[PDB]
Amino acid sequence: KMMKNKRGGVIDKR
Amino acid sequence: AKLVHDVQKKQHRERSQLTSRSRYGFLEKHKDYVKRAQDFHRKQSTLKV
Amino acid sequence: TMQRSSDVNERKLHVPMVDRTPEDDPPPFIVAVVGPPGTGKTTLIRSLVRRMTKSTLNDIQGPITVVSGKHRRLTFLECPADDLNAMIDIAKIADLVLLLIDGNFGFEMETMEFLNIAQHHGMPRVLGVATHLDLFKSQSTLRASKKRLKHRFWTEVYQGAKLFYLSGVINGRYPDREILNLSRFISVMKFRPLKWRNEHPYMLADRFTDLTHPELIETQGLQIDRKVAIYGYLHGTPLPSAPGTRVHIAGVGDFSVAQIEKLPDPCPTPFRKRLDDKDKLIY
Amino acid sequence: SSFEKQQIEIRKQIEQLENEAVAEKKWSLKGEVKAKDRPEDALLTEELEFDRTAKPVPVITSEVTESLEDMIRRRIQDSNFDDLQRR
Amino acid sequence: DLEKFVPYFDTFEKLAKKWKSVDAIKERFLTWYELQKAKISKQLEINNIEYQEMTPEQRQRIEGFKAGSYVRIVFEKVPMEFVKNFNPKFPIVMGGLLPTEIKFGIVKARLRRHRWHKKILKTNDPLVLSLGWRRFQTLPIYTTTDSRTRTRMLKYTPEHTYCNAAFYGPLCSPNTPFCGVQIVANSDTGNGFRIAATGIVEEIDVNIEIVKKLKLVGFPYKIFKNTAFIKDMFSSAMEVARFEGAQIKTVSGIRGEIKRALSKPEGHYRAAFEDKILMSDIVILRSWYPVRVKKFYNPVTSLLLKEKTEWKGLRLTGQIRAAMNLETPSNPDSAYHKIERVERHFN
Amino acid sequence: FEARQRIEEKNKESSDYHAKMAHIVNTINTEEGAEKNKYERERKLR
Amino acid sequence: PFGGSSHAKGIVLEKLGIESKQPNSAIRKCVRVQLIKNGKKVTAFVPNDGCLNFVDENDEVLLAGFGRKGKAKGDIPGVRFKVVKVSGVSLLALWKEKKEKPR
Amino acid sequence: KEAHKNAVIAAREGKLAELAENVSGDGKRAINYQILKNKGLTPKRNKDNRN
Amino acid sequence: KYTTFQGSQNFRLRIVLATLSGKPIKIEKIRSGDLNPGLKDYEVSFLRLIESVTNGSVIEISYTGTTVIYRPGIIVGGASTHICPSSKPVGYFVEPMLYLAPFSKKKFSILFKGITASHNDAGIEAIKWGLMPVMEKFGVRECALHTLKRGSPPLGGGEVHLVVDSLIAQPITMHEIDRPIISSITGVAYSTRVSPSLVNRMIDGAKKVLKNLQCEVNITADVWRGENSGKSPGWGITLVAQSKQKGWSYFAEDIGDAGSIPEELGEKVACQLLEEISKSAAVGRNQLPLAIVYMVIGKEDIGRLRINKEQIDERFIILLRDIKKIFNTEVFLKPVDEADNEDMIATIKGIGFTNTSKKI
RNA sequence: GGCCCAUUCGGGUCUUGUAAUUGGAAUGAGUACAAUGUAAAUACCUUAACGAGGAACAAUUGGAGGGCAAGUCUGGUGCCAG
Ligand SMILES: Nc1nc2c(ncn2[C@@H]2O[C@H](COP(=O)(O)OP(=O)(O)OP(=O)(O)O)[C@@H](O)[C@H]2O)c(=O)[nH]1
Ligand SMILES: [Mg+2]
Repeated sequence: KMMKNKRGGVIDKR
Repeated sequence: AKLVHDVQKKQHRERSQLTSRSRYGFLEKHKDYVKRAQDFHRKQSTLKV
Repeated sequence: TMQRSSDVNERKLHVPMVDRTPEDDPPPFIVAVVGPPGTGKTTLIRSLVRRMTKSTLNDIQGPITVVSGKHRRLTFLECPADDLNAMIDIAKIADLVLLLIDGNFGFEMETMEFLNIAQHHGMPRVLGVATHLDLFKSQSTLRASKKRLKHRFWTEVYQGAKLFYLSGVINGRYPDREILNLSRFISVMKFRPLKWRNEHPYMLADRFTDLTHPELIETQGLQIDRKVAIYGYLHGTPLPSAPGTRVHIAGVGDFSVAQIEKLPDPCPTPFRKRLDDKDKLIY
Repeated sequence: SSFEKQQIEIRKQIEQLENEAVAEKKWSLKGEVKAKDRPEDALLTEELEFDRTAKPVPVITSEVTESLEDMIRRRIQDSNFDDLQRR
Repeated sequence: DLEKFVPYFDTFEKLAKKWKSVDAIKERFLTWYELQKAKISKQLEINNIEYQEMTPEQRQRIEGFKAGSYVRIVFEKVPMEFVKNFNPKFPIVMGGLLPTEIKFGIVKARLRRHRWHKKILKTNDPLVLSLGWRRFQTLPIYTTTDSRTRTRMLKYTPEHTYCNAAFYGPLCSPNTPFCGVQIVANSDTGNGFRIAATGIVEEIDVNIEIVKKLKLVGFPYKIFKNTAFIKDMFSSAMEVARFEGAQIKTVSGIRGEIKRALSKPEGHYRAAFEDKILMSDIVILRSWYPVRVKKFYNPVTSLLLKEKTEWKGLRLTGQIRAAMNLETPSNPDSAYHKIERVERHFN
Repeated sequence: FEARQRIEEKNKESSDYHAKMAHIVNTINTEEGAEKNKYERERKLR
Repeated sequence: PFGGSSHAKGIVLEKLGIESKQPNSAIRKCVRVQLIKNGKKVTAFVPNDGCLNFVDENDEVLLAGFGRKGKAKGDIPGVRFKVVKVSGVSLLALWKEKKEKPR
Repeated sequence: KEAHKNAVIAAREGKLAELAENVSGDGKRAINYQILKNKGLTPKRNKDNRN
Repeated sequence: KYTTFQGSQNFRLRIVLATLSGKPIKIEKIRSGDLNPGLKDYEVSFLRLIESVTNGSVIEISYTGTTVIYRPGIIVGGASTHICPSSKPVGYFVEPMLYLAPFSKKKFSILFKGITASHNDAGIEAIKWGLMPVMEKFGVRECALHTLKRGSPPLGGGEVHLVVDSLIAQPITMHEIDRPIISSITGVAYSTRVSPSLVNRMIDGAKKVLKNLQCEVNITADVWRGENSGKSPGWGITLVAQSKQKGWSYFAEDIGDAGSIPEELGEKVACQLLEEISKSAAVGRNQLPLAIVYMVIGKEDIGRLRINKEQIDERFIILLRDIKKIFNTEVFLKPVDEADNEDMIATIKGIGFTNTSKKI
């Protein structure tokens, strides 16, 4: 229900 | 009609029984269902009496 | 008559929206001559600039800006009558629309298409110009077609829109009395600010050149995207001097400003009273 | 030029989605799909959303047993019992 | 130096010796239409008087180039085809974008087939919107919002009213108007009217959530009073287990509910209905499958062609079918007939 | 599990929708029928 | 009713009842309009849900009296006006497509 | 099967060609009846009431 | 492509102004000379908060973790929550939400979970009584900071419900050509899990400083008892000078710690407030950054704000350099025609920014 | 079978209907040769020839009611109500 209406995203490559 | 177009109140036609399922004739819709159900209900009511 | 006074004082009100155009040196009003193919436009622009400048402009091309009053100067340009794309762009940037109508043939879907694109993009002041009044001997049927085209034009524009009947051509252009009071109608029209125009800095370019390098063209061999300078009066909001604002040039895409330097006025306005023949400039 | 490279890319994807647009629909993009109008076990991977008739029978976890039990503990130390009363 | 929100003070000893007294700051201690027009006129004259300042600050860098200031502008990376095919009959129309219009995403508009356009408009048929300065071909998808619950996908625009639509393009501000034209060439300008859709932009977003109804029809094969074994809308007991407890109904409005996956045939199940359904009925499970918008975007760029009409972009589905002679998909048991009821007589 | 979650989220949604629409219908009735009755109270004294 | 006149000009503030589920309900065809003459925010009807989507925001609307000829069913008595013109165009003509709304 | 397919394609193409050959004499897009008279969305009326 | 910044200073303001401007930024050299280099945990949680608030925005962090690529998106907001880490308080996260708050699709209702107050950060009543009225006169009407429970450092456990629900399109243009005559002075004195006498000792130190003016001093008190008190003891005091005729306010605040005196804290917050009143011209140095941020993101108009000589710091001018880097706007500091003070008037032409997310 | 009255039950009365086939007559708006008219011309008047079937040679405006779906939404004492 968090995932349903998002497109972006923090992309951690660390 | 007061604020209704003639192109707004059109006639939505009804569908038929499928061509595969054609030996169980006449796919019956809600008016045919209420003709079935209310007759069973009145015969059950006189049987209960 | 007090009920009449109230019921007319109700309609002097409008939505309060901002003007956002200056007081000191306003731009030239863009006039777009919109016609179906074959009737009017080029002869009409030639005739009006010959009235406003006393100087014929043979083979007009691109935007023409003349000074037509002590305060009002105005820019002509002609649509290519087959190009829906250029029709759309001048519908979005015009302030006055000289809508040519073949009086003999009737209305044409090119004009109705322009009226709908202008209506859905913030209708500018539309002045109808009915040409080809070489109908028949019957001045009766001329008056009948006059009334029919006038009412049908008033239905598509606001009621009260001026249809201007220009008769047949005498000697290459239109009769000078008719052109005189047509330009008199253009001389006062009270252009009101729209929304997209007053929220956007726009410009119709009147002069185009490529400031590229011919040695570099000869080097790389006709594959170089070349730097181009574009000249024109800028309308609308103040386009800022910062090099790097995005600009959509309608029909080539989005680019960005690399440098902008404003120039002295090439067709400036001069500093009961009339306007002088030394003062009717043309660019 | 850059316009011609862009035009080749645009005309390629115009061809790609135009035979997509005239191609046949998916099974899930038309109504009235039986068991045989769609792949075998097509719905197990698919996560369709639909209405359900009644609330299901509540599963009995440790949280609801402990909330039940201290309901009883409060009632039984406050001696609030809904018994019968002998006349 | 701004993660620290609380501003800088001195040390407490110096501050207490300073603020033993107070006296230095004791002097700090102790019609509607014409009204709106007067307010906005006062704002404009304030703007004018505080522009009356340093002249190159004003005329370059605090506002810059008001209106009617004749300018030249050097663009870079203008392609070869503009300068090659530059014909001055066609105008050169520049407009500066606002910060939203450099973006992309999904625009939700309400639009309408034009009252003079003859033919209806179909979802995923490309049309050329005129959205602000831009004109671009794109693929809209015309959505309804069935009594304000869903946003579900119609398959056509409605005949004489406004629907919604969603399309991937640049992101203009809300409440802007736009046109949309099917065709822009002159070889197929035909006889009829050209501009097809009109509307205003209601909302911008980066993701839309639109669904299309798929119904899973099944059939009954063993019917008792109030319960029936349903034959094939699933293929296996795992699928029925996935869909237990759902509400189904027949075409006669008799409601019901999936009770349990049957054991012996694989895709069969037991359902309990309101009353005794008949063998001639079709059970139905309305459920919602999501559909995506297509991120197809090409602008017109007709000032880059050698003729500047005859811009041919993506065609419509009818033109594709007539070009490669594909007959239109006709489901044969979808077309209507003239249903002639018998009389209904009971024992 | 998804049955119970979906049914409870649906009922919360519908019981908020009824509250919102009954609120705006009742404020439009109350604070504008006040003005309608005020105007007819100042039209019966004309 | 408005003060002096018969009709009155106004500014569309918001389409109230925009989430009401049942189409053509009296809450559905209900627009909050601030009058330009005297600044007050009143409420006016619209003919129907189908011509609700001609009025969007700050539209320079013209509004007149509603005039119930009797107690209807699903009414809200307590909205006295109706929209008659929008942006100088009569939206009954806009609803039957005789004209097109300019902007 | 291929005979029936090309038969219905020939019917569609004959219809589409007889639509798209219905142009005027000159390349002059004349306005038709509904853009001329501008009668949008009227009910069906009576020939009796016409006189 | 990306607007690149050097050093992890003004990090919140850079992420916020990139969100407002719609211009993609990079922040390079996040503390390169350090034994544990890169982003701190509160910074990463702030990027998570910006990801929750906005939509359509990608945030890229390098494999060494010492630079960021923030591509902003549409502010959409909605009802959410946020478990902030214990290294920073909730003032560090409810401070930037005031910038992005009235310019979203849906209305803001975010509640934060963590430490309420800290020494070098914004208190709850600091946020409320300083940085809400500047918004309420820059254009918003219905904004709220509900406190449901508060938490002293370190164990904390305090929950704070930011909810703004007046979505304006752009902030109005400020016109402040006056020094606001201070109408009164109020304050709050709070305590979590200590005796209810130290609060009175705080207000006694404060009123013995402020007693020598004939103006009206009034400090309310709140002890927090029970589950609404948090997991740690603490205490603090916030004094706010209030000018009612324009609605302005100037605040000062501090919390006490292990081994301090509430009389010291009352007199220290009082003298810090008096120094703010000295260096204050209609805005405090605390309320100044977002006030000028709203002035620049207003309409295409000239807005004027009278600011005095001492508010100009290196912090202020690095704010101005960074906002000019992000969307190219100069401020003109003109002087006033009186010389019994040093009040420049900052005039800004606001950019043409509008809340383009809202459904209409 | 149509119509008329009636709260009610019912009563009263009579060649009346049909996107039914079909027929030959009529002429106006129009299209228009003309003469006349008048300083010339428009205008009236007088006047040959072409001029009807969806007579598509295409009058509106307003109101009263229905009916339809494998459609949608809301309520709750099954199949109902809105
Ligand atoms: N008989 C007659 N001809 C006219 C009249 N007005 C314009 N024309 C003719 O129209 C012809 C086309 O000229 P324009 O209308 O100027 O052509 P345009 O405006 O450039 O438009 P395009 O033909 O598409 O290029 C010219 O040969 C003119 O003689 C008129 O009143 N009577
Ligand atoms: Mg020409």
